[PDB]
Amino acid sequence: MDARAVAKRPRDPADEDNELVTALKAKREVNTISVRYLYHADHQALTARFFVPEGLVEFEAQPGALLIRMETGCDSPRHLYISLYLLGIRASNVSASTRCLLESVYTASAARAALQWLDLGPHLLHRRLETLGCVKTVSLGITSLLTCVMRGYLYNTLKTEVFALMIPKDMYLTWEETRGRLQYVYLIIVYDYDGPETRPGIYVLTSSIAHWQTLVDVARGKFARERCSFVNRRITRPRQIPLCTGVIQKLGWCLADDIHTSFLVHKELKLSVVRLDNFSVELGDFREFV
Amino acid sequence: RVASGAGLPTSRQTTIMVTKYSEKSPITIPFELSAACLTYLRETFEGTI
Amino acid sequence: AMEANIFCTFDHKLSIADVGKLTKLVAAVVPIPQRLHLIKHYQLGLHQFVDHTRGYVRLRGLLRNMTLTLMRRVEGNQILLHVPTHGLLYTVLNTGPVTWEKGDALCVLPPLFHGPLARENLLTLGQWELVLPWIVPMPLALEINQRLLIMGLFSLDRSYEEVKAAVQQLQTITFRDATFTIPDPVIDQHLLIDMKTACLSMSMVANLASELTMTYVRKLALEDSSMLLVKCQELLMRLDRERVSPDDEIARLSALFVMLRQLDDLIREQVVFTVCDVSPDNKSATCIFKG
Repeated sequence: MDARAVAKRPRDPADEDNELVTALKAKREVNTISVRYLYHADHQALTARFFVPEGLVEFEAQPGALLIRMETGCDSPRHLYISLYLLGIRASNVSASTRCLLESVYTASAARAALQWLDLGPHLLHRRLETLGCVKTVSLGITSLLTCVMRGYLYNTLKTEVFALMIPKDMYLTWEETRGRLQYVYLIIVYDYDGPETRPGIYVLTSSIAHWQTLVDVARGKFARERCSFVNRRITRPRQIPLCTGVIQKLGWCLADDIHTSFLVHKELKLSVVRLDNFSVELGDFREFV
Repeated sequence: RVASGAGLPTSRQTTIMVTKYSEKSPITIPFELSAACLTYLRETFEGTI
Repeated sequence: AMEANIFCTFDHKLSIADVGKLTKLVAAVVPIPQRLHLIKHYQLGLHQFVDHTRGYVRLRGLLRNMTLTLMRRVEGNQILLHVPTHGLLYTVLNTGPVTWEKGDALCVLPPLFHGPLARENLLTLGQWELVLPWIVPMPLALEINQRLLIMGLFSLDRSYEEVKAAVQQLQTITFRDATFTIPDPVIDQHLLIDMKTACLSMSMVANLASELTMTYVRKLALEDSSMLLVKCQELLMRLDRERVSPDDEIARLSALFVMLRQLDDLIREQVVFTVCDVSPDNKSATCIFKG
């Protein structure tokens, strides 16, 4: 109410003592626990822990990898988590040499069952999946635990190191020779419909385009063949109604200039991957296109 | 509670509150007095021995 | 230094049992007609919008314009209301019948019932009542409207009981850990006017698609190099398999697009939350906000 009260500068939390300090200050009691500086006091990023079976911890142990929930019609687990790299054994987009390569590493009592759940029913994969974010600082317990980043930059605590997102080279593609100073990242499922079976076609597609109208229009050039497959499945099969050629959804954004090729290393089995650097997380709802 | 290591379930604080009640059991003692003993304790007759 | 919060004041006097009936609903989405700073309790909830002949679809649209708001704190007299800011996390009550799990794309829907419930109890002033909208996960929210629209398409013919057996299947969706019985929008065979419009909003569009496509596909087919348009006419010529002034073409095309704008309320759905951690026994869960 006072005119000086509005003349005061906006509060700085760092100048103020932490609330654990203010309580101890009145009684002047001294606890053994440190109080001068609460950690994680300054993080715009938000996180939530994801318990995972230990047969999928590999490659995820390296910081920076996409995670997606995979809903199951079984009551337990209702939602097995899936690696972006473990997802590629099913995708047709992966090279046949790379597909036989990594698959030997991911074999497990648990991970092999996840492939069976993609064959349980007709329903398309994009309905069965939901993007979660990316891991930082794996716990690596006997029951694996992960700290997924719902939003914001991936980084080590106290900002000591900024983790970079890792994306396989087989899925990555560029829409333009001229990258802008900024470009959003888009996970994009695609379905090349076919007689005996409709294969998934995963792609990672960074682009300077942001508006949904301009993005889908250029998307139809590279994917016109799968678009032709969709109507072709209709005319061949009366009383059969396949839907959705694919799905686009926002995943985040990157500084573009920081992008450069890299490779994962595990079990003496290197795997080249595109390496986005300061990938702030910005999850987006699925947006089907035909 | 007690501290525990990483990869294990923890122990969130568990405040607990309870309230005792009370029982009751009254007693009573009848006792008789002869009506003559009352009337002699009350009224006093002539001072005969 | 306190965070800004909308104030609100009930008019009717509250018994101590009533103010404690409200403190059980700390976190809770509360629609607000307009971002006014003061607000009467009559403005709270969908109850001011409650209608008889007007259908569920009218609640589906006006609720999108409502300002969702959590009840950050409850006291006497004034009641605080914390409008979410995008990108921050916000704990929310699981008032929705569906159980929540990690990462769900929650989106608000108006409350529903299937006759008497085990607990309809809520805060209740004289005549006034509160109604807290459901917070359904997104995949079910498509399943709700997909059932509600088809059920009204058969409303013209309740006379065949064999059709009712299909309506009984649509009436009870069975999501895991749930046993819903979606109420029939129809009452006494007659449709609600909102249901009659929503059915007209779609059937009129599909009818115009059957005939208007026969012209424009022809001139546009030869110019195309992708050839995908060239085979689109094949199914249209086989859509005939069963058994004009230039100004008329303009008014005919004009209705085809404007009806879709009326239909858009039932199509795309905004997501209002995405789940993170879930509390034990699923009483509530924190959810980072997302407009």
